[PDB]
Parts: sequence; C-alpha cells; structure tokens
Amino acid sequence: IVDTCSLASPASVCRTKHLHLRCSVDFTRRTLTGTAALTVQSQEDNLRSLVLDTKDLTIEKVVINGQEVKYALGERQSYKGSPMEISLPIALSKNQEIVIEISFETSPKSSALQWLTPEQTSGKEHPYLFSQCQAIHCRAILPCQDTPSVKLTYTAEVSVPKELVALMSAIRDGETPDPEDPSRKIYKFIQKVPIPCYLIALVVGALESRQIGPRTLVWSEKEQVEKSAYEFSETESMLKIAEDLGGPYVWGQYDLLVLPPSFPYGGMENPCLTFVTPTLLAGDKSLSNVIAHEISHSWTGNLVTNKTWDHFWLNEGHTVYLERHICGRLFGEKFRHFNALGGWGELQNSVKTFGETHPFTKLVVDLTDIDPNVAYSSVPYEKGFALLFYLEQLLGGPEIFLGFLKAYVEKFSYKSITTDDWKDFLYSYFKDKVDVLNQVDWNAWLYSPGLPPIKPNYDMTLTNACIALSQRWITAKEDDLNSFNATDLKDLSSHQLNEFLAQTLQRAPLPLGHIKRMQEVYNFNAINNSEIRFRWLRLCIQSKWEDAIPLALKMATEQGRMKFTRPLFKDLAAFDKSHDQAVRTYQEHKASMHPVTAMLVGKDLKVD
Ligand SMILES: CCCCC/C=C\C\C=C/C=C/C=C/[C@@H]1O[C@H]1CCCC(=O)O
Ligand SMILES: [Yb+3]
Ligand SMILES: [Yb+3]
Ligand SMILES: [Zn+2]
Repeated sequence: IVDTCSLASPASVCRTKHLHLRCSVDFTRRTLTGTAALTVQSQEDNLRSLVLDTKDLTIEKVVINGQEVKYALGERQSYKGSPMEISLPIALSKNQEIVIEISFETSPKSSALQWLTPEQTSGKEHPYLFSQCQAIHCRAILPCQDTPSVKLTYTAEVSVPKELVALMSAIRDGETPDPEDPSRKIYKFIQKVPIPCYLIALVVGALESRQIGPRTLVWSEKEQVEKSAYEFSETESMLKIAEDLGGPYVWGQYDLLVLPPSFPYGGMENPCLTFVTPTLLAGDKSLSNVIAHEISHSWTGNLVTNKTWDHFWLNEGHTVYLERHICGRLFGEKFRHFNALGGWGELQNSVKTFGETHPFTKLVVDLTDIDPNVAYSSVPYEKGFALLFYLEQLLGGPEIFLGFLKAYVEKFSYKSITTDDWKDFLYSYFKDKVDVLNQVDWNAWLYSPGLPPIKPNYDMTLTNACIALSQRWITAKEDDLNSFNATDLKDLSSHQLNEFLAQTLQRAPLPLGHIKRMQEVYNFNAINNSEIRFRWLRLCIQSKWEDAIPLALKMATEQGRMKFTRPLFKDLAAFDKSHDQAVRTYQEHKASMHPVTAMLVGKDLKVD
C-alpha cells in the first residue's frame, strides 16, 4: 500500500507525531508566514534524510538541534507540488524522535486558501481568510507528510490583525496581544487527538458566536448569526443519536462555522469546528442532513481514516450510512428509505455523466497521476452507501448492521485503514454468516465501474407521490396543462418537492410550454431553498427557457458550492443562447473565485 498522491517519506520510513505551528496572517500580502515544528519519529535504522510535501511554499531555513541544516526542493510535479528533502545532521535509530523547525511562507495562489476582500464579505469592512485542506492541499499551507496514513497532534499560535478572530480545527486555548506587533492578537489552539493533516483548518475574519447547545457554538459574521442559530438548532439532538450509534464523542466541542458563500462544499468535518455553506440557510432546517453528515465524520473519517485517497469511500460511504440513520431516528424509517432511494438516483446521475465504464465510477479508485479534485464525485458517497445498505439487508437488518458499525469504529479508532482491512473485519465480526458474505460479488462491488450489480430494496411510501406527479407532467400534452394547479403541492414536504424536481430533471428537456406552466402554477422562482432552486433552474435551462438565464447565472456566481456552481455553468455553456455569456461571466469572476473551484469550472467549460 503506497499513497500515490504524496511525495513525502511514507509512514513506513518515518511518522510525524506532533506539529507546533506559529504563524502570522498578512492580508496585505495574502501570505501566511511562520514556523512549522514537526516532531518526527524514525521507523527505520540509520535514517539520514526524509522528504516532505510542499506546494507553492517559500522555504527560508530548516533548523534541527538549533542549527540550520541542508535541504533541497525538487522540481514541481503538477498538482502534487514539490518534494522537500531534508538532510538530517545525525543518523537516527528506529523509534528515535527529533524536532524539525521549518521557516516558510505561503503563496497568494495557495490552493488551500481563499483570501476575500472586504467587499466579498457580509460586513464590508474587514477581509476574510479560510482554508480547505482536503484532500491534498495542506502541503500548500505548510511542509508536511501530506497523507492520511499519518496522524499527529497539533498546537498553534496564530497572529492576526487585532480587529479579527482566528479559529482552527482544535480547542481554543486563549488570546493575547501580539508582543511583536501591538496592532495584532495571537490566538492559541490545541488538538490533543491525533488527526490526519487534511483536517488542519484555519479561518480568520470578523466572527461572532452564539451558543446553541451544551457543546456547540455557531460562528459567523454578525449578519448571519441569528439565522444560523435557528437553522442548526437540531445539532445537539443529532450528536446524542450519533454517540448512541458510534460510541463516545472524543473531540470535546462540536462548534459550527458558517462560511461566506464561496465555500466549495456543503460542509467539511474539521474536528471541533465543522465548516458549512451558507446555502444551508433555507429558513426551515430542511437541509440539516448536511449537519448530520458532518457530525457522523467525527467517527467515520476522523477516528477511522482512509489510509489513502483510493479508499475514500470508507470515509464517505459509512458517513452517509450514519447520516441517514440519524435522520431516520429523528423523522422515521420511511424517511431513511426515502433518502436512501434519492441517493441511488444521484448514483444513477453520476454514472450517467461519467459513463458506465468510467474508472471514476469504481468504488475503489486508482488516483495515480489523477488530481483528487478532478476525480471527486458522488460515487464514493452513494455507491459506498448502497453497498452498506445492501449488506444491512443481507445480514439481518439495521439493528444488526449498526452493531457492526459501532464495533468497526472501536476496532479502528485512531488508525488509518484500507478496503481490505474493512472487509477482513466484516468477515471477522460476521463469522457466523460467512456463507452469506461469500454470496456477495465483491469484485463487482469494489472494483468494477458502473451501477452496482444488485440494487437494494427500498420502501416507496414517501417517494410515490413525487414519481406520480413527475409522470403527470412528462406525459402531459398541451391540452392537459390546464389541469395542473398549486393544490398539487399541498401535501408535499420540501424534501418531496426536491425529489419531484429530481425525477423530472432526469427526463429533461421538457417542452418549453410545460416549464412555463410549471412556473405559472407552482411559482418555483420564489423558492429560496438552494437544493430546490438548483434543480428547478437546471430544468429550466436544459428545457431552453431564456428567461431562466439571468437566474442561473446569478445563482452560479453569487455562491460557490461546487455541487451547484459547476452544473449550472455546464448547463449554461450547453445552452447555445447562454453559452457566450456563461464563458464571459466565468472569465470576469474567476480571479475572485476559490482557486480550486475556478480551476474546475475552467476545465468544465474548456476555457484556459
Ligand atoms: C473515491 C474517489 C476519490 C476522489 C476524491 C478524493 C478526495 C476528496 C477531496 C475533497 C472532499 C471534500 C468533502 C466535503 C464534505 O463531505 C462533503 C459534504 C458536502 C458536499 C456537498 O453537499 O456539497
Ligand atoms: Yb543502527
Ligand atoms: Yb489552556
Ligand atoms: Zn463527507
């Protein structure tokens, strides 16, 4: 097992045990400067050098035993960055530990960071910075073994302009004036649980907080605090359910940070401080499954970790499985099945986009010379979930399979594992059902592209009305459109409206007159729920309604969640009437987008 996405020495050669980060955030230069002190343990005899990952980092010096040591930056290897070899002053024996202090500065173009001007924030008076290290962007902040096969503790001291606040994926450990610059404050942090370095995270900005549970504050700019406190009020109830299913919550605090609209994901499971998109702020808590998902990562992902990114499905599939159990406990088993069946539809969509033979539709994926951001899709989420849901039904039901899940978390806590470790423990836990496990087509499920070889069984109770109404619209002729009316929606929840739109979008385009009628009688243009609005606008653009062009351009640019922004830009580029404007709009906005999102939209549009 080799991590083909890292250029650093592997864990079999040496292991980082601890990071002590002292840095300063310079908004004038858009740089982070400081020192990263790595406590490294040799795993072999006579160790005289080691290699760290870096990406667009300027290295000033490397200090061991109080003296500068020799180092060399190799040539850049595309998205992987540049390897940094350090010559150790004294050969190390196996299990010997030393401290290596590296003085470094980031580049303004760091792919881990987005620097925001005051005008890009809610308050309009202060700048803002946030990080996103998953999968392999931590090396664009600091030199490290940038592989999830290594887990380390960390402490940090971050100097910032005194008007602003710093937060990290760690427990807050005090603040003080910066003695080297009275215009600044130093914020301190401690992460005492070993983590993979992709879970290191930093935000700096004009942040305020409100308590919403016994172990949860929500953080945001002042303009969003009140709405966020209401939107995420289910958090503590979800944590209690998650603890019941996964075992103890070991991280102390579970805080939430609501980022500015360019944050690229629904959430990011940064330990002690989950990051979330403001597109969750629907006003009715209806997108709270994203919080259940990030909560669940506190066990599946953050405690039990994928050893390499080839095995990412271990993180995401088990987390989606726990996510849907949390929402099933809250709202019922029929709702769990409804969301499960919706996820199968999303798997169908991903497979249909990539193509049924595409290597990125395999559950286990070989990322040799593949940028993980390019490979990312809903496949590991939903093919992984589908495998676990299938096994649940094969092995005796959800109560039995949740017993496996808790035992799995306990077995591999604080470790990094592969698909074969998972499968071996599955066969160990279910030793009395090995004959049943040997009926599984393991090669198809784990290593073949396309849809899985067997579809699970799904309760249809909550889905039937969505399918029925979608089919009424698809089979309607012009003389049937008069029969549709706002009353068609009166018994549908927001989740069901979203699924009605998903069902109909799968058959797009529809005739333009149908889409116009849908707006006339359902007024979907008025809905601000981001998931509903996204699917409605995709349906309008794919059905060639020119009126929807400005709406789709607005949504694609006024937020930056990649799930929404990328498909909206792609749909607009595919519609001949909006193509030129889509490209011009991307070019005008690209410099102020998140660096990774800008790169991907450019690839999607075939723009340079
Ligand atoms: C199995 C294919 C391997 C390729 C992917 C490898 C590494 C993934 C890189 C970045 C992942 C960021 C994930 C963020 C949170 O779980 C996502 C919840 C929000 C997603 C959304 O709803 O927009
Ligand atoms: Yb030796
Ligand atoms: Yb303390
Ligand atoms: Zn996730």
